[PDB]
Amino acid sequence: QPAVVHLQGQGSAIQVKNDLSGGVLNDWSRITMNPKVFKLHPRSGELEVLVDGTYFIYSQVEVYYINFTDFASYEVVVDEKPFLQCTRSIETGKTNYNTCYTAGVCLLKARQKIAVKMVHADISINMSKHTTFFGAIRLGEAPA
Amino acid sequence: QPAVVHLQGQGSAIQVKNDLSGGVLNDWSRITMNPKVFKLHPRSGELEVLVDGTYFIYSQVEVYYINFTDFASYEVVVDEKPFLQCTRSIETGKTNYNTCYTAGVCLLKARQKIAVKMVHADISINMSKHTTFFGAIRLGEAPA
Amino acid sequence: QPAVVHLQGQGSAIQVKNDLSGGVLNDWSRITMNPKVFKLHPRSGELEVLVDGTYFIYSQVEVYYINFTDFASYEVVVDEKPFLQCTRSIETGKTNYNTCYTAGVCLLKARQKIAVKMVHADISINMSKHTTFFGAIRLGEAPA
Repeated sequence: QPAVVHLQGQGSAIQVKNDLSGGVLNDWSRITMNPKVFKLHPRSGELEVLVDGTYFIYSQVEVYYINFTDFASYEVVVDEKPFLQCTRSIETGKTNYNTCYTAGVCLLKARQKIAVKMVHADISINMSKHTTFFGAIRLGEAPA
Repeated sequence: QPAVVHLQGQGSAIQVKNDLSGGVLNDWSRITMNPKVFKLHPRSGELEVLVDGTYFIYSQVEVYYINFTDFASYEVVVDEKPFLQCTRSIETGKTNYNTCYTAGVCLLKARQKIAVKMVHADISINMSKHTTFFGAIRLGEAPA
Repeated sequence: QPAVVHLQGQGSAIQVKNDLSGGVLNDWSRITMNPKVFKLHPRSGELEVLVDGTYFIYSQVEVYYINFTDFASYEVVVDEKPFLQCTRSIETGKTNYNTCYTAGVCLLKARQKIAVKMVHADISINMSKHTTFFGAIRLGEAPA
């Protein structure tokens, strides 16, 4: 029954201000991704669901440097509307590796799109397949 | 089959010492809440389960200021007894936004009550819609 | 009929370099564990899945002290191969209580073994019941 996706970070570091259009993480390896339910659009990094349902959504992003903000943040967005937000305060002036995890449950319709959108700042991300990832579980049907 | 709830903050900044009673968070907005399985008590901030089951419980609290103690903390308590505990270090004297997430699975009986309880410290929290939340998934029936 | 396990930390403080073999946490307390899906090997600290299936795995580790290196990290490993990694950067000098949570979904074959592996460093962990725990949900069957 339950279909899943666990997207892993791939490629080198992402320097958010230069390397992301509007902050959407967009280099995802699709190891496990059940295609009956989940479609990754690689260019945009948007994770589309192909079926109505109850979905548990989760993400983790590893930040390793902040230039002059003391604040790394990202939103888990659904059709561009914020659903979850993760914030961490990290001192600048030194390498400070921190994984930033959030998660939660919602109802989705078919063709809705989830993304992990960084808040635009002078931030550096480590795109290691183990510290940065983005996943979901179709738990079952949505009520009605 | 699985039934779910996701409660979100709805108000401004809460000063844990002066704005809550015994640390319990209570201004929850029901975005989604299956009424056959979950009941919110808006006054006590308790989330009641109406049927036995295997429950995944999660919570995220955005702490943005601390004073006279460098240790922000909360417990996810079941019938006043701690189940999960989240702790984080944040610098005093300046506003540092930090979301503090935890989650875990347990078996519950009907009428048991879940709540998020801040540590008694001079803590300020941002009860924002996206950064402070409280939720639960009835995965299914509980063993025996 | 969902099968779950939630392991809790049992003893007092733990010094990583001195108290563990290759960083693996093994003082786990079994509360609710399905003894047809999960088997705890208390000695190695491995949680073995006895059946194929789709598993959501989670973990939380309370770090409080780090010496000489400013870096606390741990991996959730499957068959000694990394799956999830969780990092938090704290000041090397002093006490700083921090829960370090990560989680994600995967597909597992019967007899595969999960464990929490700390990085080899002078890290102090608080193995407290409510701040340090290790869990798994068999969501259902695996594809195939």
